[PDB]
Amino acid sequence: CNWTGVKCNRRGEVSEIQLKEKQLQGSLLKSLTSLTLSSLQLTGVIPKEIGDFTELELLDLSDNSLSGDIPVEIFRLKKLKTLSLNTNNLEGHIPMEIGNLSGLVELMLFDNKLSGEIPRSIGELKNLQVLRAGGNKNLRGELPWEIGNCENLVMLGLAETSLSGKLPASIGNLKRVQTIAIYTSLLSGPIPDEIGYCTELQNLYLYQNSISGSIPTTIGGLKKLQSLLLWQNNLVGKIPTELGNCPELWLIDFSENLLTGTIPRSFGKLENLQELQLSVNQISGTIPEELTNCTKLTHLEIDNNLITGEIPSLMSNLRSLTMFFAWQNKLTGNIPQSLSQCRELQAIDLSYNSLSGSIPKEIFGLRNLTKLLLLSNDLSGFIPPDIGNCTNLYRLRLNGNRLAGSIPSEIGNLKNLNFVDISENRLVGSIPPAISGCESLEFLDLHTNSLSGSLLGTTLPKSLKFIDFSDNALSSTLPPGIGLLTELTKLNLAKNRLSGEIPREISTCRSLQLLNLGENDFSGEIPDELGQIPSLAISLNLSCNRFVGEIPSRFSDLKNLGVLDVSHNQLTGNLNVLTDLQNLVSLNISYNDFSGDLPNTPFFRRLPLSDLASNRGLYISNAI
Amino acid sequence: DYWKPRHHPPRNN
Ligand SMILES: *[C@@H]1O[C@H](CO)[C@@H](OC2O[C@H](CO)[C@@H](O)[C@H](O)[C@H]2NC(C)=O)[C@H](O)[C@H]1NC(C)=O
Ligand SMILES: *[C@@H]1O[C@H](CO)[C@@H](O)[C@H](O)[C@H]1NC(C)=O
Ligand SMILES: *[C@@H]1O[C@H](CO)[C@@H](O)[C@H](O)[C@H]1NC(C)=O
Repeated sequence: CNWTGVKCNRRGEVSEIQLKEKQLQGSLLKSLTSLTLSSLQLTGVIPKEIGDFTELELLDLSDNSLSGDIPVEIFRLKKLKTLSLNTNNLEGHIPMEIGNLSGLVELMLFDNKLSGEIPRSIGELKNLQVLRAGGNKNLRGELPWEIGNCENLVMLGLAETSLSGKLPASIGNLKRVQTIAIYTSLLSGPIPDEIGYCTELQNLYLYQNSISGSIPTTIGGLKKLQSLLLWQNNLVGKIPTELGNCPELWLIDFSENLLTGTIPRSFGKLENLQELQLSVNQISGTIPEELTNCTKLTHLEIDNNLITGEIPSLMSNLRSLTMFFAWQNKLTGNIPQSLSQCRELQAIDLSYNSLSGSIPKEIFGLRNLTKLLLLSNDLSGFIPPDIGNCTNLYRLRLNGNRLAGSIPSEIGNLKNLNFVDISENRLVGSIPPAISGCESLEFLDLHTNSLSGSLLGTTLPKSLKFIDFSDNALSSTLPPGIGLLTELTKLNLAKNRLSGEIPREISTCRSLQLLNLGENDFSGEIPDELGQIPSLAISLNLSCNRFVGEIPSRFSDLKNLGVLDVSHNQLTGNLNVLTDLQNLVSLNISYNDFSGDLPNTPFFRRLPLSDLASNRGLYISNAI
Repeated sequence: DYWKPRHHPPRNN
C-alpha cells in the first residue's frame, strides 16, 4: 500500500509510517514497526494508546509542539530501539518504567520542559548507546549511580540542566563512552578520578558548573582524548603533567578557574594541539619553550594569570598561530621580533605586563594582523615607520607606555584602521597631516603626551567619531575646519595651549554630544553658535579659559545638556538664560564675574554657596 | 534550544 510515507512488510501488512517537513496543526494497524511524525507542528498530548503498538521499534515524535507528560504506557513497548521525543514542550518526570525498554539504543529527550530526576532505572538499559536529555532547565538531582550500568553508552549529554552534585565514580565503568557533555549545569564537587577508566573518552565538556577540587591526574591515561572543556568552574591545583600523554588532544580550555602552578613542559609532546586556553587563573612560571613545539597551535590564550619571564623567541616555530593573548601577566623583556615569523597572526594582545624595549618593526609586517594591543607596559622608543606596512590593522592600542618621537606619517597608509589609542606616552612634534589618509578612522585618542604645534581641519579624517587630544602642548587656534567633521560625537581638547575665539563653524558638528575645551587660553565671547548644537548632551566644559561677556541667550536651547562647566573664566551678567534647562544636572559657574539673583529652586539651591562666593553679585532670592 | 559546545570567549583590550 504505497502512496508515499507508507511502507509495508512482506506479508502485506502496514509496517512503517513516515511524515516530516510538512505544515500542520492539532493533536495526532497493529503490525506497525516504525512511526515518524516529525516536524509537523503538532500540538496537544501524546495519546497513551501509543503504547498499544507492540511491534514498535522506532518512535520519533521530535520537533513538534507536544505537551503534557511522557505517557508511561509508551514504556510498554518492549521492542523500541529508538525513542526520539526531543524539541517539544513535554513536562514531568522521566518515568521509572523507562528501565523496562530492554532493547532501547537511542533515547532523545533534549530541548523539552522536562523536570525531576533521572530514574535509577536507566541502569537497566544495557543496549543504551546515546542518551541526550540536555536543554531541560528543571531536570535536577544527581546523576544516578546506576548510569555505570549502561555498558554500551557512547554519547551522554545532560547540558543546560539543573543536574547537581558530583559525577558518580560509576562513570568509570563506561568503557565505551566517547562524549560526556554536561555543561552550563549545577554540578559541584570534584571530577572523580574514576573517569580515567573510560578508555574511549574523546570529548569531556564540564564547563560552566561549580566543580571544585583539582583536575584528576588519571585524565592523562585517556589515549583517545581530543577535546577537554573545563572552563568556568572552581578547579584548583596544578595542571596534570600527564595531559602531555594524550596524542590526540587538539583543544584544552581551563579558562576561569583557580588553577595554580606552572604550564607543563610535557605539552610540547602534543603534536595535535590547535587551541590552548588557560585564561583567568593563577598560573605562575614562564611560558615553557617546549610549547613552541606544538606546530598546529592556532589559539594561545594565557591571559589574566601570574606568568613571569620573557616571551620565547622560538615562538617563530608556531607557524599557524592566529591568536596570541598573554595580557594581564608578569611578562618582562623585549617583545621578540621572531613573533613576526608567525605570518597568520590575527590578534596580538600583550597588554598589562612589564614588557620593555622598542616595539619590533617586524610585527608591523604582518599582513593579516587586525588587532595589536600593547597597552600598559614599559615599552619605549619610536613607533616604527614600518607601521605603514600593517595593511589590515583595525584596532591599535599602544597607550600607557614610554613611547617617544613623532607619530610616523606612514600611518596614513592604513585604510582599515578604525580605532587608535596612543595616549599616555612621550610623543612629540605635530599630529601628521598624512593621518588624513586613514579613511576608516573613528576613534583617535592621543591624550597625555607632548604633542605640539597647531591643529588643522585638513589634518584629520572626516569619519572621526571620537577625538581626545587632551593634556598636550597644542597651540594656536581651533581651526574653522573643525566644522568638517560631522560624525564627531566627542571632542576633548582640554589642557592645552589653544587660543583665539571658538570658531562659529563648530555649529556644523551636528553629532557632537561632548565638548571639552577646558584648561586652555581661549578668549573672547562664547559664540551663539555653541547653543545651536541640540545634540550637545553629555558634557560642555568651557572652564579655565579667558572667556568674557555673557552666557549667550542661545544657551537656553541646549535642552539635553546634563553637565555644564564654565568656571574659572571672566564671564559676566546673570544666569537667567539657564533657568529652564530641565535636564541640567551639574552646573559649575564658580570663579567668574557673574552677578544677579537666582530663583529659590531645588536646582539653584543645590549650588554650593562657595560657588556663589567666588562670583561678583550672585545670590538666591525669594519670589514675591 | 540549548547551545552547542563552545570554548571560553576570548577577551582582548
Ligand atoms: C615595510 O615596507 C618597506 C618598504 O618596502 C620595507 O622596506 C625595505 O626592506 C627591503 C628588504 O626587505 C630593502 O631592500 C629596502 O631597502 C627597504 N625599503 C625602504 C624604502 O626602506 C620594510 O622592510 C617593511 N617593514 C617590515 C617590518 O616589513
Ligand atoms: C572641566 O575642565 C577642568 C579643566 O580641565 C577639569 O579639571 C574639570 O573637572 C572639568 N569639569 C568637569 C565637570 O568634569
Ligand atoms: C565644577 O563642578 C563640577 C561638579 O561639581 C566638578 O566636577 C568640576 O571639577 C568643577 N570644575 C572645576 C574646574 O573644578
